[PDB]
Amino acid sequence: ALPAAPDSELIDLVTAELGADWPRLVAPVFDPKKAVVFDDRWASARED
Amino acid sequence: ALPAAPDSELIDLVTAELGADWPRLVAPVFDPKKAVVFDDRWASARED
Amino acid sequence: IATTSKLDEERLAFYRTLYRDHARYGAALWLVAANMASYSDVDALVEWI
Repeated sequence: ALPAAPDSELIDLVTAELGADWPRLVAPVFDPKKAVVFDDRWASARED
Repeated sequence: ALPAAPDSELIDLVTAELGADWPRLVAPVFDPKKAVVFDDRWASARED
Repeated sequence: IATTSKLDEERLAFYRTLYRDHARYGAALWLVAANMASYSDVDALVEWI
């Protein structure tokens, strides 16, 4: 209960000042391992 | 350490998205019992 | 009904002298310390007024 009090406080001021959906609406999703390249035109050209 | 971890991430994205001084710059100070009235003009008029 | 960042001795004296120097008719200077960068304080201020 000692750090849960200031943590709860921070939760309530981010709720009142910004909103209850701020963590979701702001959470990061970037990951460099999930990038995709699409530079295969020659095979597509042959299939076309 | 079970809620301190998500709370730590909360502090981290508050620092990254807003700043490390957001709780200070946003914290409330209003208290209805600390107001002051200054409507004593007659006594000031006599002293003047 | 004016607000200020903080209420201490110096601002108290300044505002007291301001009223006693400029007041007229039935003037009344309400005064409360509030944060203008906090929606909670804005809500409290409007519900107090």
